[PDB]
Amino acid sequence: GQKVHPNGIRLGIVKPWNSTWFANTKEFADNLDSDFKVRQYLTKELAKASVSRIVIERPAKSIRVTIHTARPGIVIGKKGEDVEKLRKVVADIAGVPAQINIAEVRKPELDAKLVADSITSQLERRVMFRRAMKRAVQNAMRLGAKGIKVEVSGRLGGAEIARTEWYREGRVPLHTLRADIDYNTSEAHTTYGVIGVKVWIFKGEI
Amino acid sequence: DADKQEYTGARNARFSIFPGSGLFKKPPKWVMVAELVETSRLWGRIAARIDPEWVEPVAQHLIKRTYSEPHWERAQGAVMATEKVTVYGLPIVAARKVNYSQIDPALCRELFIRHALVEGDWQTRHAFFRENLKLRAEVEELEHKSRRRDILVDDETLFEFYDQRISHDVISARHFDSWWKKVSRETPDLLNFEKSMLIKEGAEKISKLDYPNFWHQGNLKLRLSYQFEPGADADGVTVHIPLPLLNQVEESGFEWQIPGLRRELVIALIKSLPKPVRRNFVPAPNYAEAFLGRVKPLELPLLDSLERELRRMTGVTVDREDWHWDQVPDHLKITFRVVDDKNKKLKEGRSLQDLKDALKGKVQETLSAVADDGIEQSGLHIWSFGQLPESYEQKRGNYKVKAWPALVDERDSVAIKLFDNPLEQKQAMWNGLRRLLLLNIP
Amino acid sequence: RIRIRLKAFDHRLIDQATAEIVETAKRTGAQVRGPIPLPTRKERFTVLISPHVNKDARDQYEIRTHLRLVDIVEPTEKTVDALMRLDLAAGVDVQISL
RNA sequence: AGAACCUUACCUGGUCUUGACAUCCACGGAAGUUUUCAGAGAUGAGAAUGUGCCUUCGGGAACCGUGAGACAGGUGCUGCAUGGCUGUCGUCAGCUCGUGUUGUGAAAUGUUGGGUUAAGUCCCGCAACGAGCGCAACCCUUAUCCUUUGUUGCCAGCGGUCCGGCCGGGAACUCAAAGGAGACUGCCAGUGAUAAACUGGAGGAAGGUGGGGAUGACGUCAAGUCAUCAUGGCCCUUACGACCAGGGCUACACACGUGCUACAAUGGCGCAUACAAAGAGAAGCGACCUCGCGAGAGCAAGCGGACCUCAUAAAGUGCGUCGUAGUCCGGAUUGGAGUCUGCAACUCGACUCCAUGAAGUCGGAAUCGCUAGUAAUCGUGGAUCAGAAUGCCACGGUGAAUACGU
Repeated sequence: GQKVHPNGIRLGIVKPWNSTWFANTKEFADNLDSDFKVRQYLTKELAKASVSRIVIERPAKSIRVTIHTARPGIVIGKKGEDVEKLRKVVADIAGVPAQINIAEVRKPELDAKLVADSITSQLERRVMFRRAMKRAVQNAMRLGAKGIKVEVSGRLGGAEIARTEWYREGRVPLHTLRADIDYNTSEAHTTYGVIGVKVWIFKGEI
Repeated sequence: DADKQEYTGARNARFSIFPGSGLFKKPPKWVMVAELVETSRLWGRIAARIDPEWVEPVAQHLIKRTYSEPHWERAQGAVMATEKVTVYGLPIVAARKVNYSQIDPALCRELFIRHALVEGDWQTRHAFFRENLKLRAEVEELEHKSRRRDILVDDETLFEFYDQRISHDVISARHFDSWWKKVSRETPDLLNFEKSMLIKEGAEKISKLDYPNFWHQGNLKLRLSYQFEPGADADGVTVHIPLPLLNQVEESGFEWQIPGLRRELVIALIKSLPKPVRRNFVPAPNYAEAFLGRVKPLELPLLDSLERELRRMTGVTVDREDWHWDQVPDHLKITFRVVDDKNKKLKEGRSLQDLKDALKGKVQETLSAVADDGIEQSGLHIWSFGQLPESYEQKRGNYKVKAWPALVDERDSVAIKLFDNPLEQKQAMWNGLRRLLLLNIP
Repeated sequence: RIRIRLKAFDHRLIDQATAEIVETAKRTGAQVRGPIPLPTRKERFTVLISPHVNKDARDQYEIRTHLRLVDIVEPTEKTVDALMRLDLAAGVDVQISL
């Protein structure tokens, strides 16, 4: 492993940060601790809702989180029911009252993290990896993407020895910083170990 | 429960209809039962559908009322809240909009007395309300003249001013109407505000000659309005212009402004100069004073005046293009709005040509509306006009309306149309005269 | 007479944050000093990136604290009511000193 | 990126067994505070007081304590079962695909050829035509100018000066940080396939990827990490889990790796005195004054910090002396007396003072870095951290030699 994280090289230029707030030397550490603590709860609770992305900002002893998800109905609940259950629990974890914004992700299979966690699901559902992967990669081209890289790695399909497999069609310029890349990883906890899953997505020049 | 065959009863308990009922298969949204029995689960034996407008009147000792979202609504002049009525924790009315101001008298007195009297955004007929609104107006144009917002006393003092003589019976708008009904007969002038708005600031010196309300340009007189809102599109001293006066107005000498701004005006103009020229003039307020102590308005154009007296002071030849007007603030630029007889501001700018390059068709039809006799004729082929007018004149209201008639060539005939410029009149009448001569020579 | 310190992690965000404050302050009472660009603090961070070995392989990170100062000198006691209502975004911290 | 215990995963001894840590059940008490006794330590026993909420009058929530079973736990093995992350060749310039053509086929062609560049960089040619990853560009910083603003930053044009930007004052200038501009072989001359391009010249603060950093392709080494974490399999389940105390990770006939300080007169020593950048600070930095030779201690201002503090930069320059003496070099080592930190400084911190003064008089075979603000040297700060660097990370000051050439 020698490449650099594309989102981590592209934070200050193109891709915005996931948390946006300020602190001194005192409150910064346990602020990060609470930011961690709410995130895994939201992910395990709404893992069936196809959560893509989480934004934290902290308005003056308050918190507003915005979660980008692809499916409206499950995360909103019927007749506005579940988001108020999510309301009080994150305030309980924070110690301050909170606000939750549900952000729709249209064009769902162009998001990297949703593609990654989707293709994680079928490997743990033991359908065969080649068909799963080429189905996951041609779909972005069909709905009009202009870069896609996909990888899985490690004890692949019950193999005794690990291997890596990558597909890529289009144009995925990692070394161009102005290129905009959607990137987040995933892990499949299959019966033989951990499949690693990586997805790079390329949208535009600026 | 929605799409569920279970019922929320008293406290957090849940039950279901005893299956021997006929409405066991036809569940109501609101049920009453006779016997609660715990056998496999909780069962109400004899069940019947009810309408939930029933249970508030018959459980007055049991209803708990929760009022949320207390917001002051203007239209009633009163605070609304959403009430929820419950017994044993059962939400009988999920939401009902009700008058929080009629519910409690403590805070709503302060809220109403502040809102409809101190801010005073009230749709009503009250005479003291009218006069206090006009007093706050005549103070806010004073602040707009001053460009300093310390003249007016704070609104909390106005709240105290109201509160000390509004009796304690007033809690809402209806009580206030009832109170003004019995108090307006004894003291009408008590609620009208006294003249103590300006106290000790020193701005309240404001000179009327330094801040005029009308500008005289030649024979004409143009309206002035004042506004303090820095960075706004309508900010700055705004001249209001009747539309037919456009043919007599010219931009010359107009940037002289009211005399109350000229010091910081010439400071802005002199610091619009680049750094080498700007270094000659230190300090800028002192040199502004030395300029204003010798300059008189309207004797020269503005740029020429700054150039020649600044040359007199230090000997630099500041060129015309050295002065930058984008660096000059917009509120110092005198806003232009063309208005009608009913003060509808049609078009606007901060230079006169922004008006003129957009109003020529509208000024033309304005001339045509007043010219109701047919000097303007078409299909004309032989000179049969007698003495063609040099400068056509009419009168509307208090102002004369001037234009210039001329011939117009049409390639098939000659026509007469109006023009708002003597030069365009000249070339138009020239071309029409040429076509007329060509038609008349054999 | 009032010192408004703005501390943020993005210059692209703190410019409009101080611009909103300055135009709202001059909107209702004027005589505001310009937003002073005051020397930012750079926190440089050296991290060993491999889990077990190769000390000489590291990454470098930094925190930039964009620091602006706004000064108002004259008594402007009516602006302060709407000044607390400007509900700026979470990206910048504001400190008001008298 | 910091072992006195703790860390600690090791040893020995005392100790526990649904457990030190999670979730489910049941019972009782809210929680918590003070005191004493034995023990190296984890127990047992008192006194005080709990008892807030929540009206559906009850309970609920937190917490403690007790017991059963489902269960937990492991820095235990496998990096040759894995993910993730990382080194490496190597910042090397190459690594491929779609379609076509040739060859039965493995494969080739594109990617070879002439030039040319740092570069499959570009041009031309060409059974190839295109495309992708790579290169470069855009990322950051530094090198010059302009616009904006000018606090705590600056002091030129003004005065008063308490001589101190001290003040009034001023926004010029430095500077500060935002937005622009500026360097693109852009222009000229020659060479060169009328090419790409090269050499030289002007202009310019910067001229030929301006300089430095980020950026590491396809992949190699079954490379390193099961002890960062997650993780499949296997192992223990009264012990390979858990608590505590003392010792060990710091030993010592030796051998090597990487550094520090020296062997000195381009120096040592003493005095006077000149010039920075960068960074940190609230359980913190810690002014001044006093006391002590000093380590520091008291007192205690200001500072969440362009203001205040760490904080006197040192080489230097000028004086006086030393005089080639294992020395007025060097400082290891050792004894005593002390200072701070922390429950605690014996093993096993850091520093001061007094006294001593090892080897060492330029390093065999060999071997390393360095192409310019570099090498060498001189100091400074940071992280970790209660206390702890000659290590790392960053910063400035002085500041080189040489490159014929393959």
